Amino acid sequence: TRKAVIGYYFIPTNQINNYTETDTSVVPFPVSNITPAKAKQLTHINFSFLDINSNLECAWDPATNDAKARDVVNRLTALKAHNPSLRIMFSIGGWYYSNDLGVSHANYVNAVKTPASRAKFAQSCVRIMKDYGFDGVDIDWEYPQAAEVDGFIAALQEIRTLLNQQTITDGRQALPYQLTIAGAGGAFFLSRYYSKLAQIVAPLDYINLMTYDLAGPWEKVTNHQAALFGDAAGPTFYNALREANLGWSWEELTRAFPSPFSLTVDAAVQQHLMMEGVPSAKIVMGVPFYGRAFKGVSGGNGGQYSSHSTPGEDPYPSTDYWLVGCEECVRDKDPRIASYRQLEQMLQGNYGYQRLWNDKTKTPYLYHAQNGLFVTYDDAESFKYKAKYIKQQQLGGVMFWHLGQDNRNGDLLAALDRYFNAADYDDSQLDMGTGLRYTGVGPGNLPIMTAPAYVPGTTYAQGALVSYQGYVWQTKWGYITSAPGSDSAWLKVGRV
Amino acid sequence: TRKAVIGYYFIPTNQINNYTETDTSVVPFPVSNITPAKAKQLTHINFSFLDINSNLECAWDPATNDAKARDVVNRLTALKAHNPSLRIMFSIGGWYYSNDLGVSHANYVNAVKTPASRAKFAQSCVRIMKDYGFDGVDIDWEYPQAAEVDGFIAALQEIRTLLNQQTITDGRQALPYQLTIAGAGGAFFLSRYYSKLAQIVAPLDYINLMTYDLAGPWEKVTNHQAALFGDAAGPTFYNALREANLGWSWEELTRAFPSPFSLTVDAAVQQHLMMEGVPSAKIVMGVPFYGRAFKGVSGGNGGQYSSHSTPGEDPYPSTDYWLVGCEECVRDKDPRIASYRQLEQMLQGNYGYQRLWNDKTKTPYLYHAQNGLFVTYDDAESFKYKAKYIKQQQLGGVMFWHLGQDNRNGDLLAALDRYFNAADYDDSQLDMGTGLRYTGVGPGNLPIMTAPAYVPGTTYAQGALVSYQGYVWQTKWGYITSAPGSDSAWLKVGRVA
Ligand SMILES: CC(=O)N[C@H]1[C@H](O[C@H]2[C@H](O)[C@@H](NC(C)=O)C(=O)O[C@@H]2CO)O[C@H](CO)[C@@H](O)[C@@H]1O
Ligand SMILES: CC(=O)N[C@H]1[C@H](O[C@H]2[C@H](O)[C@@H](NC(C)=O)C(=O)O[C@@H]2CO)O[C@H](CO)[C@@H](O)[C@@H]1O
Repeated sequence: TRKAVIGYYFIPTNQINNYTETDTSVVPFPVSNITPAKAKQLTHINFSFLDINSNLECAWDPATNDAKARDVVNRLTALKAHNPSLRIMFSIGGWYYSNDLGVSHANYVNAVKTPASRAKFAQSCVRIMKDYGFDGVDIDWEYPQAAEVDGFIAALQEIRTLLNQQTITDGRQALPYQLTIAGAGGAFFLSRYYSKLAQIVAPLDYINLMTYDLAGPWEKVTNHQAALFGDAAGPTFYNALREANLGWSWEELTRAFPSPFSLTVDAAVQQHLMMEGVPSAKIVMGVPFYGRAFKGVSGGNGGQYSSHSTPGEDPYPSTDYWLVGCEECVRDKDPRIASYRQLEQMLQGNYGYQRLWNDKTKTPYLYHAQNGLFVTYDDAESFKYKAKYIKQQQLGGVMFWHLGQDNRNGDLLAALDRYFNAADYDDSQLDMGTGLRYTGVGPGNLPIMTAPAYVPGTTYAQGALVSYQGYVWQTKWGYITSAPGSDSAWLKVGRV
Repeated sequence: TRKAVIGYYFIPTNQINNYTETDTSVVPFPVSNITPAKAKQLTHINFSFLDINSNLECAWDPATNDAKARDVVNRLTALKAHNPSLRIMFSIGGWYYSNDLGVSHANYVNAVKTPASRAKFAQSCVRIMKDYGFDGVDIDWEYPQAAEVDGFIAALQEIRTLLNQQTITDGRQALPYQLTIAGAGGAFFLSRYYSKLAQIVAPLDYINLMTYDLAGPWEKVTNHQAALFGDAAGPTFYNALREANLGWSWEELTRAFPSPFSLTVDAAVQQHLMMEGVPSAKIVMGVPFYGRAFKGVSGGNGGQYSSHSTPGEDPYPSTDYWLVGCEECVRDKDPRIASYRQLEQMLQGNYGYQRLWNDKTKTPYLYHAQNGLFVTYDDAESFKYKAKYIKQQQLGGVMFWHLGQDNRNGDLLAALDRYFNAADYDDSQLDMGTGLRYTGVGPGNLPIMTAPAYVPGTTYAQGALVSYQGYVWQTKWGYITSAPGSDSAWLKVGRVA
């Protein structure tokens, strides 16, 4: 089955209100950049972002010119003429509106609080969808805290119910309306709802992992923001999932959540697969179409794993635009981020950037020896390893943030489509390397194993293996006289 | 309040049926050995053991001659004329009858299953108690598994209700009928019901901890079976409590249950004290009146912490009675265990054993350099430290297995009574040593802590401390913007005054 290629596409309200397809000075990446050929390379475009207003319903930012907005959305849905599998989804949330300290946080917390609020919200989601011509709903709340989870889940279940009814009502069996969420791609935020992953994922077509922003100026050591695998020389982190309210034993938690560990794209994926009821087909790996830059880094490793002097707060707490060659950073007043389009332009100019490659994390990085700068980003090469990983792990596809940051030629999007679908691309010999793999084991990814059936009345020594209730178990200490599941001396270690 | 001194008194069915007080080869330790002076040294005698039958009722083993049984029990209750505080309890269970593979295990499991089974079983306990003249009931089931614990708790609560009614009916308010249980003294078995300890202990007057058998030939390294404190040179074990169904986070389990740890008497007592709702006054520390022997031991360290060649299975598989001087072992056909009485005689018979002392564990041991023998046991000196620990930790008292293993003079019982009640015994200067203390901290025994109240809308750095809803909490990582209590970012580390 074809892999999903989901491109979030972010158009700030100012660009909607002053939309133009002929002045990259006002709208740097307008819809017209998405040619028929590019429309065919995508399976989904997630228009970003809608929000949740104080009436606790899905709605466009209050400052939005509703007519320009409907027009921008129409240009997107018009792309469907070139790709019958294409869906224009809309995404609600995003960091700005929904983070704990964000402008609309309260609205998310309250919208899912009651059966009544949940019903009114779910209904506004479907109404907005049908009114603007969207093909599905993506929820990007970063992130419901542990207490708000059961409500978040109920809300997704209600939306699912309404969308399924609408699909039938609209004769959309061929292209059913969909419901997805953008999920954490790092253990710290994932720990908030991890214990209920199966319930969160059940009503979704996909869970889009934000497997990026895994490094940034808010961290003391420079690092790759989307390493596929770990580099023993890089920083390691506390495994937050061992603290999730999972109700597992010390032994179970320790083998599922090694700590510290390498914060990588593979870690996030494996962490989701470890849970029962989280099918690999619904997991979508996110990739960044932008890089993060750090200043004041020292040398010796190309800028990797170095202390730095980059402000970590938002907004950028200064007027010093130190990312040499980044004119976009001047336009957006933040030298800590740059689109792949801009990065390429910086490389093409002589600004002193050396493009380096880490063969463990399988990602590129830039090093500016003169001014001590380090930029972590992704490109068509790192996408080869991620695309192969998606195939090997049988994931649903790839997602990216965000379309408008690709170069004019659409090279990043083209690469992604090529790796999954081109008849003349062959990655059979691509070597995944020796970077660190996340090795945790959980209920959802137990190894197939065989062992003698447990025999009631038998005494087992430490380390013995038996099969019982369709699982393979191992005793944690000796002289075990009770059965697996009824005696905590037994550890589930395999399946079948 | 007087410290309890609870002596289990084990007399096998065969000894009951052939009971005599003039033939030590038939009944080694008759009730006649307990004089009025000795009776005053006890607060409880736990006659061992009655069982639960297939009818799911408390009963004597069917092979028991009933007249002979009443006669032995009368000799025990007659001891009450010499001590107005003394209670002759009866204990249901024991290892033989109640272990998972024991002969009557299914009866324990089934008896506690339903309101109806529990009522019937509980009424039979009171019936047996009144019929034979006992003063209370002790349950020694080794041990209920997780799924059976709720039934076990309800059964105990039912017995409690019936005993209290019986106390009123009998006008026994001066010496109320009591209910106790013998509980595990080591983490492996304790993990079966640990999570519900408070509910199990609530209906009880005391929980008698079996803080012995912590070492034995079934273990690859020789060790003290009842070390009070740990010895860094001795073996350590995985702390099974980390696998109990507690619902605690990895950090809480890790902090509460250090691992590996030293399996000691102090560790069991502290593990019980850690749980909220378990009063120290109900905890009774057990001590053994017997030792366990190992052979094939190496020298260099008195035979301590060495590999050995001792059969670990029961029954003893051969006829090689290699514990030199232990004639009791020949009679009972097992050289792996000997009563204190016998161990004292072995030392007396000049058979080549050296009495050594571990000043970390505060326990004695025998080492036979010639034959390569190691014996772990307790004596009047190790009891001095245990008695001071009981006073220090404010425990309910001491329990011992078992009375019939003391020497003829009753020196071990007398030592215990002395340490708690003798006006001329003063342990105020007794040095408890530098042995390893167990210091786990669980959300059940948090220290009083002080920290600024939690400020919503604040972003906390890793390690920050705040007070919130009755507790002090610490962040386990950075940029915490969530409130304490709910999510996994905060660790409960203290209680707010
Ligand atoms: C670097 C960048 O473009 N930052 C913009 C930020 O993007 C966030 C997304 O909001 C969030 N959601 C998804 C699906 O990616 C995410 O996980 O990471 C990206 C990149 O950090 O979004 C805000 C608005 O919410 C923009 O103002 C930022 O410029
Ligand atoms: C060494 C000894 O005396 N062994 C006898 C054994 O004693 C067990 C108790 O059954 C059990 N209960 C209590 C309150 O102590 C225990 O925890 O350990 C002691 C000592 O190991 O009891 C059985 C009968 O159940 C006898 O056959 C053993 O000889």
